[PDB]
Amino acid sequence: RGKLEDVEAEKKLWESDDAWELRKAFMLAHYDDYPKIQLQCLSQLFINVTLLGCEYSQTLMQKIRTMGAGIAA
Amino acid sequence: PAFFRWLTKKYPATVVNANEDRPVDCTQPNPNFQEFDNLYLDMNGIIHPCTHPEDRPAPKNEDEMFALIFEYIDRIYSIVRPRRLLYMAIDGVAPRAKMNQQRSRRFRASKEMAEKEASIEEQRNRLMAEGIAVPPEAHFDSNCITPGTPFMARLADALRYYIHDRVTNDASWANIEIILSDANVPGEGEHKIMDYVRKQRGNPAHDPNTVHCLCGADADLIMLGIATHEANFNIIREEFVQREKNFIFLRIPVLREYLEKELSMPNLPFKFDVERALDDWVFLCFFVGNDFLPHLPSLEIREGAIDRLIKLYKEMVYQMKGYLTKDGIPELDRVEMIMKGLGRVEDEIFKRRQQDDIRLYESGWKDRYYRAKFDVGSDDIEFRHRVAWAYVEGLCWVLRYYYQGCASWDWYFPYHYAPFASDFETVGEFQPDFTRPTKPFNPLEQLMSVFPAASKQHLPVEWQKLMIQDDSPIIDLYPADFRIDLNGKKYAWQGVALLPFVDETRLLATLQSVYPTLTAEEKQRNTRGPNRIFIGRNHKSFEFFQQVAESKSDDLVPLDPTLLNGVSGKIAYDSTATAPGLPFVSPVNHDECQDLPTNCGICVLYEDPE
Repeated sequence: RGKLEDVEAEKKLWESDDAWELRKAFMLAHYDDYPKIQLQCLSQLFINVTLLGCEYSQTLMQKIRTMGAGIAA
Repeated sequence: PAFFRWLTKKYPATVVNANEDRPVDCTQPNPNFQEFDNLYLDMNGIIHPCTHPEDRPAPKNEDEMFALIFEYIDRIYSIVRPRRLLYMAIDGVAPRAKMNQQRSRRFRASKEMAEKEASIEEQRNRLMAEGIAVPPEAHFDSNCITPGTPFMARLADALRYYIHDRVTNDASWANIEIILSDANVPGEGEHKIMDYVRKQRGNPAHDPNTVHCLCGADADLIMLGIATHEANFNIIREEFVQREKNFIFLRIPVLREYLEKELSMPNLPFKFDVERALDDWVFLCFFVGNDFLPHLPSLEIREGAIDRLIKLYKEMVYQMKGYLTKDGIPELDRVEMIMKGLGRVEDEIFKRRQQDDIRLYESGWKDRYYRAKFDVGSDDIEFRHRVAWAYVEGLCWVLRYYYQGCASWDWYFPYHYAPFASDFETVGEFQPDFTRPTKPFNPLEQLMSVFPAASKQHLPVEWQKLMIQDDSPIIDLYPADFRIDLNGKKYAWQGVALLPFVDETRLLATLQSVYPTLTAEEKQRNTRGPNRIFIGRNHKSFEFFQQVAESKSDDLVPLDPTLLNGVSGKIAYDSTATAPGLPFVSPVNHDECQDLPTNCGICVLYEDPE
């Protein structure tokens, strides 16, 4: 167990290597702030918006903008 | 009609027009080119036109829609005049492979229904500023045509009334069997039909000369007909382009003779099996296109992709000394052999396609494509093989679906784009593994994995919250909008819907907290249900059924196939059936759907022969 091995077990084998690093970094930046399942949701929400271009609620967009800020550093 | 226009032009004799009465007495000899024993209906193809027709004005209410469906079945039946069996197959919960493509469709439709009304509102406001008067929730959601919804449950009840009414009142129904496979019986209608035929074929009592007729517009039905291996198999469908409603029969026996000449090969290294070359042809057709994978960029039906594979296939044959498939399992070293060959010619196809962003036609196309569509580049060819291997696994799953029944309820292709044929090198070492046991989803779980939030009416109230509110731990699965990649194609519906794949595990996890809030009715819609078989009071197996119906027992009784022209199976008491001699009040409030004063049909549960 650990935070690094926990995040690594969230990878899906079909996930691109570049797309995984973006998901990895989001999960790592907020790991200590949300329970396991909510981080999964929020992390998927993040890469759905930045990578796939999906739109969510007015409110969730402002949350994922804030959370996602800086995870290309 | 991409595949049909190809087939019809290439083998024109396989198409034969239907004669139709324009007060019809169906007991009379069929005015068509032959008599028919079994009629199979892929119901989803009738329901969609009858509830939201895009060319006529839509029906007023649900009662009008149910009446039209009744009318439409009556119409097909009076044409085909099945003398033995009428099989009505509704879509149950599909395997995962289909669900992703069903999700794409319902998400896409709700987008269009919203764009419809956004343009309606735009026209109104345009007129109001020009100076034209304009007229002033009660819309039909074509997504409700999905297993688990209230609507599907209500259609199933209308079809029961329909079957009892016609089997009691219609003289031609007097000696036929009727099977009804509603949305609580898992499997797509066509595969339920496929499987009914297959399990019948496998029983010694089956009449190998039964005359089959399958009604539906999907092109797959041509291959289904081949794969049944049934001697006299036929499709009935509406004319592609016609001034009025006109039906045609696709005659599989005729296509067989055509294909028998197409697929003959001189100097074959191992015994020529016509039945086995047809099976390879079927596989090759699914290679070009099928419901569960994206089409390889180098294969388009309009570009003669099928003719090309045949020429490529015929070449393989003189190399590996055996057929491309055995009983639904493709030989993967031989797949790789055809893939390497198609890969040598991919570049030519793109350049030839050019004379007519990503540049498939100019050098370096493969790396831009893998950068554009997957965001990987040149370095990573482990990834290129990963999609290619995921892709062949798919083809194994498809061929196994038709020839032997579903191999995995959980398998799916987890990419939005297909690889190129040049990526399928090394695929020969892949060994498919579908031995993990899988069961279909429960209807409501599939609603959750196939609906957008726009169609949340159809779910239990506590479950709807999970689709819309921000605190929901699956709110990510229900985006309000999504981007559609045109992918070179012209129209938005030929493109790729960039929707996130459903986290099966996280969905079922979230639903645990809300499962106990289901009503009895909701728990009911969420249950795997049975098939039902019906006969009328004159049927020579009526008393047989009556014993089983009166036994009030759940043991499955083997049918006497002697009273059914060789139909095998097991039947059992249906506690919900309306008994002979009692009234059957119509669930469809319409002039054409009168109450039944005395039902003369018996209904029991049916199970295909093991």
